[PDB]
Amino acid sequence: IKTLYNYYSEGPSTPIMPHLVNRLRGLDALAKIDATLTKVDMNAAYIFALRPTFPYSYGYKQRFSNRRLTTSAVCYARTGLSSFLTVNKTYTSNSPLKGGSRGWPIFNVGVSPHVAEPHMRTLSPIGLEVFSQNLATFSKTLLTASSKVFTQSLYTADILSIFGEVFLPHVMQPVSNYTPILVRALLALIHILGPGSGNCSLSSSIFESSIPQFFTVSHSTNMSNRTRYCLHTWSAYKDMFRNGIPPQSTLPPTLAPEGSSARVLIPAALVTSPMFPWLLALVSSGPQFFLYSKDASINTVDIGSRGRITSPIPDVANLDLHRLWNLFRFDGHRYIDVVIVGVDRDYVWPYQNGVYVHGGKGPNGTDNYGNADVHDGIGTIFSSFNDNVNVQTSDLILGLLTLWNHITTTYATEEEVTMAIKIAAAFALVYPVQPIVYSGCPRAFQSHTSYYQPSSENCYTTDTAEVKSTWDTVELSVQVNNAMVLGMTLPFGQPTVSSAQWFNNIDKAEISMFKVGNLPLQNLDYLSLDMMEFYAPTTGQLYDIRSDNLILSAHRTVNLGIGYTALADFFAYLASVPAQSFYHDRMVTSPISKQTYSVYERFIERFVDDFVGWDRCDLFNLDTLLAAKRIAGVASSPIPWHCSLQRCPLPIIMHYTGLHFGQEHITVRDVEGLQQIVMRNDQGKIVVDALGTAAPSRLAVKLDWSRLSAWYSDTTCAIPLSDRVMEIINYAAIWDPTQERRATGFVYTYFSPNFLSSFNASEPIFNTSINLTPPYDDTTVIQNLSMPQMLSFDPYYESTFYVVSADNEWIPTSGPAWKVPYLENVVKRSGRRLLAELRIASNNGSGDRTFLDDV
Amino acid sequence: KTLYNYYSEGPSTPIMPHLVNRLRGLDALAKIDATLTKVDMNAAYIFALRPTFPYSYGYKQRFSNRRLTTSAVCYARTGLSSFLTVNKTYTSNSPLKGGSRGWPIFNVGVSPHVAEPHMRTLSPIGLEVFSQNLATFSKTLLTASSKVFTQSLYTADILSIFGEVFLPHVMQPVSNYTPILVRALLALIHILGPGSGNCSLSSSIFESSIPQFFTVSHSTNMSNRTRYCLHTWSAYKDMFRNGIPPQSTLPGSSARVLIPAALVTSPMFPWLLALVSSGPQFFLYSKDASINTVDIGSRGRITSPIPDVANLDLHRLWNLFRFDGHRYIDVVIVGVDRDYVWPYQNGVYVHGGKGPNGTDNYGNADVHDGIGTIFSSFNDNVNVQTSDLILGLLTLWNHITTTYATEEEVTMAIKIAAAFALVYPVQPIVYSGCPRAFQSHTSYYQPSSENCYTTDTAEVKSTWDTVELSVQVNNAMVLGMTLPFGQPTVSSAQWFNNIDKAEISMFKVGNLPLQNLDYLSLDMMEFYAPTTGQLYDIRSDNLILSAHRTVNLGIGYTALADFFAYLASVPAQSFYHDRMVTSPISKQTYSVYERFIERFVDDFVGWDRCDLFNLDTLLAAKRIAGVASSPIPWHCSLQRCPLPIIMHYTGLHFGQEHITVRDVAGVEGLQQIVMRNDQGKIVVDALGTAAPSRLAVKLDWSRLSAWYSDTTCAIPLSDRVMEIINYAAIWDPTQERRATGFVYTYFSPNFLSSFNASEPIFNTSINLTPPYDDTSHTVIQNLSMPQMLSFDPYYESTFYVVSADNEWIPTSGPAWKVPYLENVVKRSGRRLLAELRIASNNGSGDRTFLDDV
Repeated sequence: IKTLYNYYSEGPSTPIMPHLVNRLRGLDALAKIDATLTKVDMNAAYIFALRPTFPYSYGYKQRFSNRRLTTSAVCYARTGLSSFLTVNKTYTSNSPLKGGSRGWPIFNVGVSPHVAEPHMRTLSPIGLEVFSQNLATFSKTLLTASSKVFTQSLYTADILSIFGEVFLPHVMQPVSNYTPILVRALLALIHILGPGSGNCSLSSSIFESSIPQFFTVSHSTNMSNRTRYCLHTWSAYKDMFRNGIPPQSTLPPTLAPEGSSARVLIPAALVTSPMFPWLLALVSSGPQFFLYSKDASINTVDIGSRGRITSPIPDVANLDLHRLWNLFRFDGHRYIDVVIVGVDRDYVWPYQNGVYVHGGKGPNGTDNYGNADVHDGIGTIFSSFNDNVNVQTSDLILGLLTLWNHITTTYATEEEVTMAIKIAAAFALVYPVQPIVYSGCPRAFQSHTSYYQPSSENCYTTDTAEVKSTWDTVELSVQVNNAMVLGMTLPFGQPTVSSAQWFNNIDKAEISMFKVGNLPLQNLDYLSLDMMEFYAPTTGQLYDIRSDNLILSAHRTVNLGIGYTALADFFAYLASVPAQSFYHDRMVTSPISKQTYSVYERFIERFVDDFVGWDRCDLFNLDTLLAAKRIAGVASSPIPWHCSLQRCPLPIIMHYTGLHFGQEHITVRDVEGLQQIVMRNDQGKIVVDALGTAAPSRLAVKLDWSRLSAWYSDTTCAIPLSDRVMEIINYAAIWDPTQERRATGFVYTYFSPNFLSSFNASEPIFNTSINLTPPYDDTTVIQNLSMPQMLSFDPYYESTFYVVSADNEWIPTSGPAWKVPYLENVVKRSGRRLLAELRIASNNGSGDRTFLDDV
Repeated sequence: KTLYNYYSEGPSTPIMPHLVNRLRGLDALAKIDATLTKVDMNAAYIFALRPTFPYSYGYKQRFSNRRLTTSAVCYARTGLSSFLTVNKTYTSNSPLKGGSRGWPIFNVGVSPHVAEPHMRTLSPIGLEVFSQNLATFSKTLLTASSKVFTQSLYTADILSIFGEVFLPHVMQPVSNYTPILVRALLALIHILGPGSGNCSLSSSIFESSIPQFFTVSHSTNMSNRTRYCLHTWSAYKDMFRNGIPPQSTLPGSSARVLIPAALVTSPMFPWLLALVSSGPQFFLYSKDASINTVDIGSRGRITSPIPDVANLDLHRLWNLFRFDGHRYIDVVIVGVDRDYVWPYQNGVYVHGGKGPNGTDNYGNADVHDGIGTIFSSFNDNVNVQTSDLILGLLTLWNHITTTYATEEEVTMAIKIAAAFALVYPVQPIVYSGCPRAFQSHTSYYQPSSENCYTTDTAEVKSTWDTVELSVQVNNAMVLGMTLPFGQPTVSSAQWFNNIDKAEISMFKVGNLPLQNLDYLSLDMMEFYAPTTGQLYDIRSDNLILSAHRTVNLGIGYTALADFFAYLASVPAQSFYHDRMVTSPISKQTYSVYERFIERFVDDFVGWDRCDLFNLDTLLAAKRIAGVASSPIPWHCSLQRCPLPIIMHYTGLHFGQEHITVRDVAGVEGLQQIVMRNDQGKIVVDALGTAAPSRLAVKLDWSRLSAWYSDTTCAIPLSDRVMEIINYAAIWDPTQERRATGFVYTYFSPNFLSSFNASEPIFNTSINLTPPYDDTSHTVIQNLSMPQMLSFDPYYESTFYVVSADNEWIPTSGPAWKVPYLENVVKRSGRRLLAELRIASNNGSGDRTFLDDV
């Protein structure tokens, strides 16, 4: 019903969570009906689904402008790493590379103790007859559905015996649930293709030109979450349970799934389906193999601060492009008995040569193989997943596209798909460490500060064609590499303490006992029973084109993940959670990190229960936050803790929350909100004597959300590019009476000039011909999308600080006297407009203002 | 309404709605009687692409017994019909008379906006597939419904192969065809050439008529070619697993078109591969420029072919544009055998068709670079008659409009194509200088001229034409050419000394939406029901009538753009080569010109403004190296169409009723202008009148007309002294030296001699010299817009029209030759002849007997 115009028109209400949850629900409903996913080209629908763009119009104002020509244009934010660039496995030489990490994080996911609640189902005509067999004394009239017309089918009497023997609970209580496998499918697709903005390294300059078309499969025993597979025919599998119960028996049915010792019944006609290898995955533990880009030279690109696109990044030779598939670890079933039904004693395993099914064809012409060999990993079978296998993107996703097409149409309901989308949105994206730039303090307060010099943190760029921003002063050493590797976050802000490292000729992984989350297991009994047509199908359709296709679903989960990130950033600027509380040294710099985590988890736990509907501890935990280690020789930058956990720019946060930061909140004219701040020294001489305005309290913002809009554009200044001196320092400072040295500056989480140059294109494609130059460029500002300073510098203590004038001739209530940014969301992507800001002199005569004043 | 109603009404205070409604009404009056296209192709071309705009003019003086012109009739035309350059084999470095050393390339990119597709109804096969995939099945491995599970979901065992391929479009039947109609209109207009017949930088070279023979040419460096891959349906199916993907892959294969074998042999097919590709894959020239080019003298003498025409090439406007379309196209051809022979080029083998040496089932899918490799009608050196090169375009337009398209798409295509329809040269401007009495109060004292270039030597050249076409001057004049909305170019091409080179910049002049070939394949494979009967406009199914509509719309666009530039006070020097180096005021004027254009485009065209007009090419000027700007004040507005066309499209009135006689008795309406020196001595103390402000013109539109009567003088031909300078000057308080003269835009005596013909045909027998009048032999004409009412785009100040010696009182009215104009309704003789042939004496038989419908 509602549209983007209605959402952009309205702002926050005093109950935020009842407002934010409803807004996110409406945004998801809008994401459902958006087209542009079926008729469009293949690698344009994929790029629109997985790399959504958020339009916005920037602009800044000045005090005394005389014929100032500005450009009103539209940019497109986008955030999230689409892949990860590391050094290749055969580098050696122990030398830094321009954008090549020595290792990558591993967001390991455990097994949930909670079980997804199954919903009712109805039996097939054959299933109802099994129910009659189990419910009544035997009679020949009970056998009503079985037949022998079709040979070796799912409708004879031996299938009836199977159903009555190993699936009695499901005959008595027909029930199923499919959200775990759907979650794993969504995560697999998203991680293989890569969501986000196209940035594919720890440096904000290297991007990914487009979605890759060719992958390579790599095997690594040391750092693979592999699971064991056994292959049997139904006859041999049943025969192995005759002379007692062997150890690790999968014979008894399962109602609450347990990690190890699972089994699945696979009909012979469905083994050959391309969906079978992906169905054995998405329920097993992963990743059993690593997926790389075939070529990192024709896919990775470099973006300059001014918008110059250089295709071959300096060190293409010694770099690998890991997909997000390799940055995630999932725990599923560790041992699976694949039992094939409707198969004689010469089956022959179709996929991998040298693999023999127990009870099938033997090695050399023999029949009824008598060995139940256990295969470690899904790569030992399913020849498509062997080592060094080059696959096209269509020949790898197709089976997935098949699997999702069947379950969502024949096996699962819409509620399961919605729950799967909501759960998978929690692990959808990976964000790099948050960079910040402290502006310093005015020279007037040089003697009243502990943080005088400007500084920067986590500001890393690798482009060398254009001018490098002075804020970016990060050199990729081993210690800095590890410190930033321990700094990536998930949509809810959870870090990871598990890492991997593959170089020289050695692969080594450190997986901690603490996990970033947990996922439910898929009950393989439901899968097996559905796959033998024991349950009645939910729908008679054949295609999911008109209802919840894989690409639209994945687009929905990516949208929900970006919404989770934006709302988490908003909650960070609701509980006064500093950015530095999520760095590598978060556990030793200050003991207030736990206090901040308390309020942050209070916000998150209320959001998850009100919107997601799943157990909160499975999606967010403090286990990885509290298990920080700190590298060693990495020192914290001298920056006060005054900025929140901003991971996505301000326009995305305003889109997902309704925050308004237009030019109506910038004061130009003027009754007494001012206060004179007086300070004397030991000689009794006044040394400050400056006007100031009190920063608003969170209660005041709660009762009036325009106070937060006015707080922005009062402490916000455009970030300079060539010099480390801001135009806000010359006029204003932060005065905190409770501090020993009461003056400070502004922290301003800072993305990049290259990153924002990547925002110019409406679609995340950058090869050579895309024009990333700023619109109507004339002449040194890096754009401010940073969220205002926190209204409180303590998670629990409420105290009032001030914005204090620094020169003499600036009155803080007369409006800011620098380059003051303003933002808008904008639905319709318009073109560049050359506007002029002038003085009003009562003789202002322009043709447009004279003749185009009708409307 | 008629032209008599529009010529009797003027502009109103709400001026954008007035102008837009007037333009819509004038569009409603563009009828060329399509029956004519079946009897007189050449007359239809002339009437469609070269509108006439008849007008009446006269001069009026006050105290002379001399008899001057009073009610003469002329016919005003705008635009370049073709371009004249040096030939590819020209080796020498000496300049040639009228031959440029390179032409601009108005490069157009791909619009990010996609034209919105409207609903379509499925054909019985499409409806079968739709009701098929919508049916409820029960999977079960016994039957084939289970094949979507046991086999990939892109299976063709439940649907057909075509149903599987077109499943997404069967689920959502939509289509849109304006991207191809825009290119068809542009192709026709650029091949034939619209406008006045002027075909060079010089205003004396003209095209004799619309050309009848073209020559193709190939250039590896300059052509914007695309790659084609030809297959058969059976061979195209076997490339993939067993069926072809619903969405085409990345690598050519960027686009795919399905053509039944019965439609390949149609003449529309080569023009269908074009108009969706990127162009121009080949260049078009006039066959022999020695017979289609004439030189027009000052008095009207049409001479022998161009003095150095043996070293010149007559480029068509086709060569002056660059479009970005699909770069890779798969031509599939469905319903053909394994012995299929490509019927358009020898040596071209279709994949799965006939092989090289009489073989069958050709196994290679060869990639052909450029539409010139296939379609031997577009080969390197091919002489093509006009009719058989335009027949394919006509058939394509008729078929698409009457089968696949709707009226809204055709109208949108016309309006979009009108923006790229015409090419204009640099604006020439004169400067009268200043009266001698103000010699010590001026910075621009000497009279001068800019971009005034003529090459005829048969008659006497006007004193205002002083341009010597050197290399730097050639480059500066080339970089001043503009589109109807005023967009110049920074790209160029040069084919000299057998060396061809194109400089294409990243800043385009505009964008056009891409054409979705999936809709094309669906319509041509009869999966959509044809849209027959959804064309309520009788001119939308021809092409020539449609092209006439877009040509008229483009002339209206440029007239309204000039009028907006006057309204927004945009100097004519903001569109030269040195627009960015001279003074930042150019961008300040752009900041209002953009608002005017954006309002007009958002109120009339309905398309995105950024596709039709940006400031990108304006803001990327190069200024050349050694061309110095003439000492002329920036008092002349941007103008490319003469005054009569401007007042035709806008409704302005400039008759003789606005000239005052007024024996002066009192002091009403006069001001005293004083300049005192350091010691307090008065040095000027002159009489003056206050120039009207734009606010007063908004509340009273007649004030502008009287303004035109107060500052306009007829331009002399053989002397650089304008009689207005003998009586009056401009006093600008915001100038350091406040005294200044008058500028005006000056076209040429030859360009106005070309206006003496009712139709743009000049070979030898046309008499362009006006007999019994002889006034034009000394005074040329003044077809310029009046002086700009403001010399500052942002702040309004009052300047004055001041007297030179106080003998002449400004209130008493002008003492010089005052021109007056009027729009007249006057059809041409050939137009009336065609009307008689197609309406009065039309027998036919399909209208006498097939009239019951």
